[PDB]
Amino acid sequence: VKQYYFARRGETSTHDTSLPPPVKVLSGRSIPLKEIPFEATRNELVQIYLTSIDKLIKSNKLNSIPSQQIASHYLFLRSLANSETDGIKKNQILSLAKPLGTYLASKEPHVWKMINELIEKSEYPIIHYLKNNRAHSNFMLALIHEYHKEPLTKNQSAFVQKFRDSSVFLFPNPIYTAWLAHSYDEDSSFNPMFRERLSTNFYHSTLTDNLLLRTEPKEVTLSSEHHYKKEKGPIDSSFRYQMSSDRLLRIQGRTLLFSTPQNDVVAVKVQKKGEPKSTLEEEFEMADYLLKHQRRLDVHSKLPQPLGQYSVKKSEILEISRGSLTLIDDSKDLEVYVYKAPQSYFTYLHDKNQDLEDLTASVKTNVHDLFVLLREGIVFPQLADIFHKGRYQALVQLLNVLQFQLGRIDKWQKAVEYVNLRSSGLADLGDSLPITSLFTSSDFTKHYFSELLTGGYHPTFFDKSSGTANSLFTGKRRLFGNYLYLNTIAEYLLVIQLTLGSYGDKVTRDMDKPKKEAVWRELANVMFTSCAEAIHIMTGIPQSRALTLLKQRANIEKHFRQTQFWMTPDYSKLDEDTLQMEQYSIYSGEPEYEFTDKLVSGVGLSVDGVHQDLGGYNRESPLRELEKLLYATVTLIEGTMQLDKEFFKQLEQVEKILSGEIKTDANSCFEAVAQLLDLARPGCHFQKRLVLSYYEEAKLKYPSAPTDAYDSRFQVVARTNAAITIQRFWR
Amino acid sequence: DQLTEEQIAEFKEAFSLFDKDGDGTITTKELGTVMRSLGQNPTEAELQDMINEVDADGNGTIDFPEFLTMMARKMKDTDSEEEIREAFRVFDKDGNGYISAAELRHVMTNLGEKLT
Ligand SMILES: Nc1ncnc2c1ncn2[C@@H]1O[C@H](COP(=O)(O)O)[C@@H](O)[C@H]1O
Ligand SMILES: [Ca+2]
Ligand SMILES: [Cl-]
Ligand SMILES: [Cl-]
Repeated sequence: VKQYYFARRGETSTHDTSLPPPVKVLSGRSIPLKEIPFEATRNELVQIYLTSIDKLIKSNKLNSIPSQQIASHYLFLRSLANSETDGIKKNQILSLAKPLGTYLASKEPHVWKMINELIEKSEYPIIHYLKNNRAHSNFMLALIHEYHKEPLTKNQSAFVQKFRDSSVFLFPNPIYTAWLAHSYDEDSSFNPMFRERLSTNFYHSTLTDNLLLRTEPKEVTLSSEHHYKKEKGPIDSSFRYQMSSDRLLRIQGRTLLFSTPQNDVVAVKVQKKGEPKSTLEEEFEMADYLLKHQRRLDVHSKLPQPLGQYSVKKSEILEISRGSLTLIDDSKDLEVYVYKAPQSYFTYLHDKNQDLEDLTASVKTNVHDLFVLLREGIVFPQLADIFHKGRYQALVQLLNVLQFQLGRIDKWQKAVEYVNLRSSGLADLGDSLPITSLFTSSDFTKHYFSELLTGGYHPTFFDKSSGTANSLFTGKRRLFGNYLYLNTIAEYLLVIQLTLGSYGDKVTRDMDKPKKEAVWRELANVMFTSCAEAIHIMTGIPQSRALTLLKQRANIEKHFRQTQFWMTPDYSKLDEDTLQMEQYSIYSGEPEYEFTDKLVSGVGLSVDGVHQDLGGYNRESPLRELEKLLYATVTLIEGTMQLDKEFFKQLEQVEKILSGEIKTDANSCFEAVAQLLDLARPGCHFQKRLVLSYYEEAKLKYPSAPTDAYDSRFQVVARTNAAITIQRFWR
Repeated sequence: DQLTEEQIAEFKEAFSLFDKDGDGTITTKELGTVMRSLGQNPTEAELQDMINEVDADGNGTIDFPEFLTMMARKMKDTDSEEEIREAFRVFDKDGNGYISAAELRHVMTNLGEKLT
C-alpha cells in the first residue's frame, strides 16, 4: 500500500517575522542590533585577496612563499575562475594566476607536476588539495595581511575574526559546499583540529555555521490531512475500563498498570497537578493518527491502542491503589487517558535487563521512528529532562554568541531516568509539536532560544561611533529555523547517547575489565550506527557509506574510551597524578579535560554530591568526541542537501546548454558539464553516471571541439560504471 | 526478494535525491531523469501502474524490476569490456583483476577463463 509523507518541504524568503525587536537594553541605554551580511562581506575579502595577488606579483617576492602555499594561491584562483560565469571577469582572475604558473613551472617544477594532476581531476582542484592539514593554513588571509597594507573595514574584521581558522570559509558557495561534503571521503585526512602554539583548536562547529549562513530559509508545508491541520472529531470514549485492584500490576509514576488475560497491559494515565485535559486529548489523538498511518509511514514501534479519555472521581483512583506507590491532582475529578500497550512499552530503553541483541534493535526502532516522524512534521522536544531558560542546547555554539564549547549535563542519568524511548518504541506521544513551531516565533522558540531570535550583544560588537552592535550572529534571524532544525537532530541523538550511557553504567557496575570494555565498545558502535541511520532517512545516503563518512570525522575508539571513563564512577578512586595519567588514553592528542571541582568519592564529578554530573560546574562536557559526532552528523545532513541543491542548479544549466535554450561555445559547454561532476555526492555513482550521459550528449552537440581536459575525468566514470556492470552482474 | 540489496539502495538514494520536495512521491517529469541516471533512456514510460497520478518508492521498486527484467543483460556485459579492450577482441590480461579491485567489490574473484 502507499508510503509517503504529509509534509512537502521548500524554501521561503525570511524567518524574521513576528520576531522580538533586535535590541539589547544595557543600563537604561538601548542598543540596536545590526546584521553583518555574510556573502557581501565574503566577496569583499576575496576582492581584497585578488587585488593583493597583483601586489604580490608586482613585488617580485614570490620566493618568500613556500611552494605549498603558492600551490594554494594557484589552485584556488584556477578553481575560483571556473566557478565564474562571464568570460571577461573569468580571465581577469586567470591573468592573475598565470605568473604563479610561469613561476611554478620554472622554479618549482615538481610542485607544478603534482597540482597538474589535480587540475585534470576537478574544476575545483582546491577542494581536493585542501583535504588535509593544508586546509588549516589560511593562505588567503596571510596574503591579505602581507600585501594589503591598509586596515580592513569593521565588517571585514568581524568576518575574519570569526572565520580565521581556514581559507575555505572565503570560498564562494559551490566550492565550500563541495569541499565540505568531500572532506568526509575515503581519501580525506581533514579533521577540524589544528594545534597552535601548544594550544589545540577545534572548529567543527564553525564548519556548520559557515554552511548555514549561505543557505536559504527552509519552510515546511504540512498537508491538509496532517495531524495538525485535519479537523478532528471528539474522542469517542464509549467504553470505560473497570479498574480492578487484583489486576493492578504496578504504578509507574502516575500511570496504573493493569494486567490482562491477553498478557498485555491496560494503562491508565491520570491528570497531573497542573496538566489540563488537552494534554491527555493530545496523546490520544496522536496514537490514533500513528496507528492509522503506521503502514503508510513504516513506523517500527509497537504503538499503543488508545481506549478512552474521560473524567474519574479522585476517590476511586486513590482507593484503587494501596501498593508501594503524590503526583496526581488535588481532590475532585482527575481527567484520565487509558490505553493498551505491550509490556515492552514500559521497560525503558536503558534497562540493564536488556541483552545487547534486544537493546540494539530497540534502539534502532526508536531512532527510526524519531526521524521518520520528523520528516512527517512531528517533533518530540520533551524526550528527556536535560538541563545545564535552563534547558540543554545540543548545538550550543551555533545558537549563542559566546558559547565557546559544549555544556555540562547535570544528571545525565536522572535526565533519562524516565525517558520516552521504550523497548517497544516511542512512548508519551502527547508531548508532540508541529515542525512549523521550529521555523516560527512560537512560544517555544522565543522562550528557549531568545538570543538566536533577538540578535546577540557583546562589547566587541559595539560601534562607539554608530551606537549600534554589529555582528554576523544577527544575520541568523533570517535563517534561525534551519538552526533549530539541526539542533533537533542532535537533540534526538544526544538522548540516545545518555540512554546508552545509563545502560552501560548499570550493567558494568559490579563486573572482568576486558568483558566490561566489550559492552562499552558495542555501545559506541550503536551510537555511530544510530547517527548514520539518521543520515540515511534524511538524505537517502546508504547507511553503510554515511557510516564511513562519519568515521572520517569521529573516532569510535576515543568515543568508546571517553564514555566508559566519564559515565562510570571508577575514576573517582584515582589520585590527581594518576587521573591525568589515564586521561591521556581517552584523548591521546587532545588536551586533557581540565577541571577544578572536588571529586565526590563513589560518584565522581557531582554538584549535589549524590548524582554524577557530566563536566565541571561552569565547564564543558568531557565527552568531546560526542560533540564532534553530533556536529559531523548534522553537517553531513545539511551539507548533503546543499550539495544536491548546488548540483541541481547546475544540472539546469547543462540542460539549457544542450537543449539550445542558452547559446554558448563548446569549451564553455563542457565546462558546465565537468563542473556538474564536482557537485555529485561522494560515493554516489548514479550521479556520476548521469553527468556522464550529459557529457556524451555534449560531444554530439559540439563534435568539432577538442576534449583534452575533460577526457580522463569522464573516462574513470566510464571505467567505474563499466566495472560495476560486471560486478553488479556477477549474480 | 527478486531484487538484490546492492541496487535497492541505489534506487533508494536516486529516488530520495530527485524527490526534491521530500514528500516521498515523485513526478513523471523528474522520473525520466532518475532512470537516465539509473541507466535507462526509455521511449515513453507514461504507461505505469500507480494509485492516481504519482508514485512513491513502493511504486518505484516494483515498477523498476518490471523494466529491469527486460534488459538484454548479455548486450551490456559485452559493452563493459569494450570500455577496456584496447584494440579489440582482447578484454584484459591483468586489468580484469585490477579493474575489479576497487569499483564496487573484490573478494577472491574466481580466476576461471585463465590462460588455458
Ligand atoms: N507533560 C507530559 N505529558 C505527558 N507525558 C509526559 C509529560 N512529561 C513526560 N511524559 C512522559 O510520559 C510517560 C508517562 O509518564 P507521565 O510523565 O506521567 O505522562 C513517561 O515516559 C514520561 O517521561
Ligand atoms: Ca514529490
Ligand atoms: Cl604570505
Ligand atoms: Cl556569528
